[PDB]
Amino acid sequence: PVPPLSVRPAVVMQGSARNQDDLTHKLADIVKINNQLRRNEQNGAAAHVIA
Amino acid sequence: DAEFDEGFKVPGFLFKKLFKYQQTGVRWLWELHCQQAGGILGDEMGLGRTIQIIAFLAGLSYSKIRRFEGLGPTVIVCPTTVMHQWVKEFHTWWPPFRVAILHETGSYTHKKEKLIRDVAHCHGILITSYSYIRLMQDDISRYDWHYVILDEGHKIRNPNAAVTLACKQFRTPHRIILSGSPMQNNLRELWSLFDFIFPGKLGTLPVFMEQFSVPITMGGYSNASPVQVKTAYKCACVLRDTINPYLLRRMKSDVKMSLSLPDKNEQVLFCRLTDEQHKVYQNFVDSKEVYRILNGEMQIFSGLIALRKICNHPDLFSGEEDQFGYWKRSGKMIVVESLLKIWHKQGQRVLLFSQSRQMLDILEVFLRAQKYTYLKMDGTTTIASRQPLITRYNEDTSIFVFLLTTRVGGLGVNLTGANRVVIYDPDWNPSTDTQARERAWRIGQKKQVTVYRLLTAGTIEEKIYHRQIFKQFLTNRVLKDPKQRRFFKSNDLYELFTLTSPDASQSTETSAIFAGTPLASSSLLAKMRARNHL
Amino acid sequence: INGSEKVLIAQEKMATNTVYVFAKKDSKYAYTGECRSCLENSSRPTSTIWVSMLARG
Amino acid sequence: RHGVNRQDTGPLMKCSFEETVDVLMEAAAHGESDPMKGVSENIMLGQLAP
DNA sequence: CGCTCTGCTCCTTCTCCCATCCTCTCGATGGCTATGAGATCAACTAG
DNA sequence: CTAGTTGATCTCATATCAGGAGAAGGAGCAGAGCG
Repeated sequence: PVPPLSVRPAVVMQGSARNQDDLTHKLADIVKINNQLRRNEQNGAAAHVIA
Repeated sequence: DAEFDEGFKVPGFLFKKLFKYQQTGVRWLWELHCQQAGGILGDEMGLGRTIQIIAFLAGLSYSKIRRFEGLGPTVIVCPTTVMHQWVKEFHTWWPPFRVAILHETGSYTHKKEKLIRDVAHCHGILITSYSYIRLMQDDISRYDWHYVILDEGHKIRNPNAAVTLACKQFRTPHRIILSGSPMQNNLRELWSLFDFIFPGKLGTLPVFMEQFSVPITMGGYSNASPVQVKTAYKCACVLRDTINPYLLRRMKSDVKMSLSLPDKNEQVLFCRLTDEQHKVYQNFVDSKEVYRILNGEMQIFSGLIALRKICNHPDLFSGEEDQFGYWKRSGKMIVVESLLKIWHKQGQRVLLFSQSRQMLDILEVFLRAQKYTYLKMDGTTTIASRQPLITRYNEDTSIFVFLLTTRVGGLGVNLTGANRVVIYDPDWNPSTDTQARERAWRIGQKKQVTVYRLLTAGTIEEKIYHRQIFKQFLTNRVLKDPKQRRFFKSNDLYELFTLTSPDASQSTETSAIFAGTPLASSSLLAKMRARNHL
Repeated sequence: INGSEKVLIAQEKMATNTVYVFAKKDSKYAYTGECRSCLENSSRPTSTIWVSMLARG
Repeated sequence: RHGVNRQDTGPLMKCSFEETVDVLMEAAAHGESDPMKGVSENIMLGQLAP
């Protein structure tokens, strides 16, 4: 379960740079490796790579 | 009428029209049909593969071989630019096939699913685009198709694309691919094509990679240990004989004596960077961005695109006689100036290619700065008006240079009136630049055509050309002969964020690399021990 | 530093190259003699060596 | 925590004291139900404490 | 007469906790991959 | 109704030290039935 935006608000700094929450960065890592694993299982990858 | 072994009465008044290689191909297609397997007509362009397919399907329909009384419903998936051509081919060879196109233009004027249902109900010949396979992948695959022909089946080159999945969702044992090149970049593509035509032969993609692709490429480097190259050769042989009875590929070497072919010469010009361009490229390769690329913290791909832009022209990367795209600020356009001037004085006609459409527009502005008459066709031009442009270039001489990117237009748009061709910048794919040079030099070319590939030495672009040659070598080893002289180094080939422009005291990197230029259980055992000692 | 006046606070630490025999009440060792050793011109951290006596029983 | 969070006081009262995550995770794994009898539970839910 | 089933003790992880509230300053934080061609399709812009 | 043009949309390529306290597990092992 990925929480809503209220639990991880993207606070805007003095300028326009929108800083993301720690939860959002972590979910970014999770989605990155999840997609990476999904393609590695779908396409050519070694068993140790998938592991 | 010609007759085959089990009985396949290809009609005489068609079979006589074919050429010898064409009849061999019809034989092979029917051998597959008996085995109930698929295959790849890997004959490169210009031999005529559509003729073989219509010939075989017509023979299969008239012969009434049987499931289905004769030939059942068949789907042909081809690019849009050739569908109408296909239906015309059928209608001129074998009229009684009720051929029908699935398209917005079409002829049905009603619900398209009703077209699928009707055509399947009449065992017709249905032609689609790849996009319609992808979109109606669930609907179109319910009517028990008897043949699937993926014309230009290299659209299936990627085993991840949705078009590949949609095409592999067909059920029939009969899958034929008509591709001029089954593999273009690496062995991902060969496996995908074979997973289509014959789902099991080559293993699952992981197994196929770890058995073939890695040992092979590791044996494609000149610094490989002897064991590595020997293993690469052995695995290449195994793959070659594994794919042998399902890939029918014929070159323009055996069939050359049947059709004429004017000589083609090709050069690779190495264009020194201009001092401002040189400074910009050196600043980029010394800036912190490429350092972060080497750290892996940023995606290397922007660095590639930036360096390609720099080598094309500084105005791309950076952004009178000082307006946008001034041709003196990059050496490749200096060379293009010289060649265009000389060729115009010679009265010839030019094809001017480039992967980038932005620099295609730069070059357009440059041609306006000169007095050359020209014509442009790119992706921005509407497709419905593409044919007129080509015809107008081909019919007259009052147009000098035609502007292309390597990938616009249907495969092999007929640009015959051109005499000289220039590839302004190389691409990663060998097949696209090969297609670029092939587009001018086709069947029915009157004059000797020469290709000039423009390189910037010591830059990213030299490395792009090296990679193109490497992939070409890989494909050649897989498809024509495993034994090959090794040209390249692993680290030099892969490291591509440096600058060593030649000073003419030392030769260029490319020339330095190319410096030289029943079984009786004993034959079975002999072949096994032979393969194993390698 | 950046217009900000910064003052370095002297930091206490146990002297080095000296043998110190302590006795921890709650430990397997009755007595422990430690020596945080460091070469004259520092190039590595303090390498602590202990020489202990196992507690009786 | 070894005496106060080992009685049947309800997961929300216990998470207020100590081991917030462990308590709530144990209650999730075992489907425990807080009857909202104590003052902590009502205070968290903004309800009038009994 | 050798196996099982305890169940006691010693060690070893292992994991949890460490008063309340309040004021101020100071430093660090900033995330960007492209490009083009083909095909679809739906809306005009004419017929 | 009929083409044709022109946008948007999407797919597919090419890149390689001055804690402490308690609770749980595990292991060594003494010993008692008892097969």
